Amino acid sequence: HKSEVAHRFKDLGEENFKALVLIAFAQYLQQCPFEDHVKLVNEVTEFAKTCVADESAENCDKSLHTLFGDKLCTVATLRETYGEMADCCAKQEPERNECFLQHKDDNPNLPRLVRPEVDVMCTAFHDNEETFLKKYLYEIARRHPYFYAPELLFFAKRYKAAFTECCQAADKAACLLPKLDELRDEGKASSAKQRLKCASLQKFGERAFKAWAVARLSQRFPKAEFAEVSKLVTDLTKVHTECCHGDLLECADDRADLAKYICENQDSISSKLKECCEKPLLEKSHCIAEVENDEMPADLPSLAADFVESKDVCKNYAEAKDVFLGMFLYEYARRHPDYSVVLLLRLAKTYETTLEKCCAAADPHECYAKVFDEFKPLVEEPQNLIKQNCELFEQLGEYKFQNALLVRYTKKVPQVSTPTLVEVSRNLGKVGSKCCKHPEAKRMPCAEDYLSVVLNQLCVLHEKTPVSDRVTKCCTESLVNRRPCFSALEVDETYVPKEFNAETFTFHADICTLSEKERQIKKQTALVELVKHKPKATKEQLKAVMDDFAAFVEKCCDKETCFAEEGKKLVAASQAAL
Ligand SMILES: O=C1CCc2ccc(OCCCCN3CCN(c4cccc(Cl)c4Cl)CC3)cc2N1
Ligand SMILES: CCCCCCCCCCCCCC(=O)O
Ligand SMILES: CCCCCCCCCCCCCC(=O)O
Ligand SMILES: CCCCCCCCCCCCCC(=O)O
Repeated sequence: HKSEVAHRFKDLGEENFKALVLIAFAQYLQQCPFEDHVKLVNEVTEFAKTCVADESAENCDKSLHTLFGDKLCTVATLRETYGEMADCCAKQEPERNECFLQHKDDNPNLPRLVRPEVDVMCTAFHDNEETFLKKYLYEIARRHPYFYAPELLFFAKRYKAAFTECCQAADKAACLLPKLDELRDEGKASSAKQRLKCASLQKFGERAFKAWAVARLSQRFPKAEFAEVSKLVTDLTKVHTECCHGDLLECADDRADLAKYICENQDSISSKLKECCEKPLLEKSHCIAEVENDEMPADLPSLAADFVESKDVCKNYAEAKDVFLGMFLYEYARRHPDYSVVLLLRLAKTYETTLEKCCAAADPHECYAKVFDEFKPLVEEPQNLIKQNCELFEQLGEYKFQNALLVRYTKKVPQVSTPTLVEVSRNLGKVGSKCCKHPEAKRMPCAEDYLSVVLNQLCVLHEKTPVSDRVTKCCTESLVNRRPCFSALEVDETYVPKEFNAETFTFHADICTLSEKERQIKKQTALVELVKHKPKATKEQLKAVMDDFAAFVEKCCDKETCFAEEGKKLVAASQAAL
């Protein structure tokens, strides 16, 4: 604790230290060029080495916030590039870093990163691996200034492994592109869950987050006592509360302390934490958050004894309601790791609603005597949706499943723009193929995680340009009722059909020369416009048009004159049967 930067350097190692220092500066000086950040990192790294050689060297006793802030305020172009951020450099350190944190631009006006060609990437990866990888780590950090820097380093090493493996293969793009796409989607999803959880914390209070934490931790750690789960929920709530604040050092120390406690109490938490409590301090907390569920105890009794049958239900509930409800959620969650967290919260709220009415009634024991019967329809509702949607997914393929969702959701809310209907239907289709490859024991948790990012992304684009009231209603609802609200959407019978546009249903020779993905998006776009023009069209009528369209595209591939002549016949023949 004498020299804090030296302790960081020796715990993290030189390689990880430089990467984290690059990420940290890129998240505050988002508008500075890459070569300026490399200059700061090398200067900070050479300074850290003097503290490692002599803890008593000058300025080595200063705190990390003081050293970081002081270094940040030496940037010559600070005031010219960052207007009122330079005014932070006139405040004491307790208030200076707070001032710096208030100017982290969430969505800066930076151009979209372009994925270069595969050959130019592998060539650059070979010619200068260090600057190639670090430039892109810089480009991502400056675009996600609130993304937890060690997790950004965790993905960065996955990018390095992808280039190392696939730049030596016979077909580079054969395995590099699928890995890069998988990394892109996974990174954008992780960055979405983090920002979404932080927004939910402030909008629905700390109590709603603790309930979620009790459910999740009991599924992961079913063998731990309730007191151990409740203690972890309190610490996890403090970790997520301060990590949402944005301070990197305070967030990292909280996560390190929790992982340090969990690894010292493995015998009272889980038996699955063995492999990752041996990992270095940089990776411990990250892995524990992704550890698989431990096995639940063998013969666990029914919940009716403590929560329905025996007396003192209202008495034990009235003494401390959230504790009693927390025990119910703990006992229910750890017996059902196959449930989604939100489903467990629906049952807790249902049990809560019952006690608040029953404990004030004439005969309370008679009142809640069958509270478990109310849980059956709530449990069976998502279980039937998974079976129904993936018996349909098994009848079709992924692309044909997306077309079914596309027709179904366009009918329900025709007011949503076509690009949003296309994008969400394709993503919701990816949830089908991603999760129904799993067995029944882990289908609902899979769907919950993937639906929550698609449904929030749906309203992230919808909140900016609101069109449909029924979509905003489902996203103003709590995260527990969000998915059932969207499932409860009915076909809009008050929607007048869209005016026919000839240029919309016009097709040129570009579709045959476009890529497979670009051809699908173009075909799926016209399918939305077909449903918006004729919502009352039936399944067999739409299939006839889709079959004729596929035959129209295949027959026309002369090619230019076919799309115009055969296209005029397709449009007219469809207008006679719709
Ligand atoms: O040289 C390369 C190779 C890799 C690559 C892929 C896509 C690409 O262009 C797409 C446009 C920007 C997409 N980014 C991808 C990374 N992504 C993200 C967000 C949070 C965490 C994490 Cl870990 C991540 Cl990855 C943000 C959005 C360019 C490149 N450039
Ligand atoms: C140990 C106390 C943990 C927190 C108390 C659990 C209460 C569960 C009630 C469930 C209803 C609220 C769910 C929500 O708002 O998201
Ligand atoms: C993924 C939620 C936790 C993110 C904060 C990192 C804390 C890591 C140690 C706590 C592990 C909690 C396990 C869990 O996610 O249920
Ligand atoms: C007015 C009707 C004009 C023709 C409408 C074109 C509809 C195109 C839908 C394409 C979806 C199926 C694609 C395929 O079968 O591969």
